[PDB]
Amino acid sequence: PASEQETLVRPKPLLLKLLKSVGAQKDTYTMKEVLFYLGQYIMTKRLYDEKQQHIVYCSNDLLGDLFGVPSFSVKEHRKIYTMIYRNLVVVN
Ligand SMILES: COc1ccc(C2=N[C@@H](c3ccc(Cl)cc3)[C@@H](c3ccc(Cl)cc3)N2C(=O)N2CCNC(=O)C2)c(OC(C)C)c1
Ligand SMILES: [Cl-]
Repeated sequence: PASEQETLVRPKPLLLKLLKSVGAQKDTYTMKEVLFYLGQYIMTKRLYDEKQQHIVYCSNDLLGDLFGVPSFSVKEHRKIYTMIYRNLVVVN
């Protein structure tokens, strides 16, 4: 592959369940794809605050079970990446 910065990942089963609900089923995804799909899952389910759309409340949604937090701001990039990595493996 041309892009040295790309990340290929294999989601854990429950992350795969989430991704399949919003997107295509694949063996391997890229990290940028996973980020995009997670955001669109949030949009599709309206997990954000309508009057503060950069805040997400996900407790007891599948997303909250995966991330292990009840809520987060989309500005919290370290948190979002680290939680995502806790839900997949990077491909060798
Ligand atoms: C002012 O309101 C905003 C501002 C930015 C984001 C956002 N920001 C993008 C983003 C966030 C964090 C990282 Cl680490 C990377 C990208 C991306 C995203 C990706 C993954 C997750 Cl878990 C959540 C959001 N993401 C989005 O998914 N957005 C923005 C672009 N188009 C959309 O339809 C939704 C946003 O997300 C909602 C889904 C809550 C809302
Ligand atoms: Cl994105």
